[PDB]
Amino acid sequence: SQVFGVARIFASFNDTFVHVTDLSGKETIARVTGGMKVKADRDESSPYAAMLAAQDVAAKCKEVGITAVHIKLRATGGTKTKTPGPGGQSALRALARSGLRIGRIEDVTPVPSDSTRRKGGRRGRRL
RNA sequence: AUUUUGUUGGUUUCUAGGACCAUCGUAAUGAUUAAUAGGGACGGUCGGGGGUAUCAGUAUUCAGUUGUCAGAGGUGAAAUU
Ligand SMILES: [Mg+2]
Ligand SMILES: [Mg+2]
Ligand SMILES: [Mg+2]
Ligand SMILES: [Mg+2]
Repeated sequence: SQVFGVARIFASFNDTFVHVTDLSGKETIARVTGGMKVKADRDESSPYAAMLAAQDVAAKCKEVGITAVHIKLRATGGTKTKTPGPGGQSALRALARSGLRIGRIEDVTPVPSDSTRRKGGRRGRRL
């Protein structure tokens, strides 16, 4: 039917990555971050910047031949937060409303089997 | 060693007295409970109890291959980077 890439979306709390590869992931087709759409550091991870990022990502994809994508959402993971950033849901919604068709959706947040020590110290970050 | 042989050492037997040893006979012959104390044995277990090895798991960081291209990071907001 359609020709699938894989939209590997990394939505942290400081930025939002929209990166579409082939199925293998060794070939990158389009990579637009929320920081290429705004000039303020404070909203690099905003839903607005992620939606704009997906439209440019979506815009670049049609001219290469990608008509549909699979979604691999991840949060920062590791020792840091496992919840996705605010930009991951809007960039995903933008892709569906941009004419790209969506296949499988998966969370690929890296999750440790206990892991190494987390930054911040014993008492946490005191504010 | 108490006696008394007129005496004093006598003298060693005698006589008596403990103290043991054997035989025999008497006897209902002789060992308190097993603590809702404890200790110990034993039987199926049960535990993230301990020690020594051994095998996972993803993650983190660093590096090699790739791939694209302008930002990335981080914060309440930034800057150092
Ligand atoms: Mg406080
Ligand atoms: Mg008893
Ligand atoms: Mg049983
Ligand atoms: Mg050992």
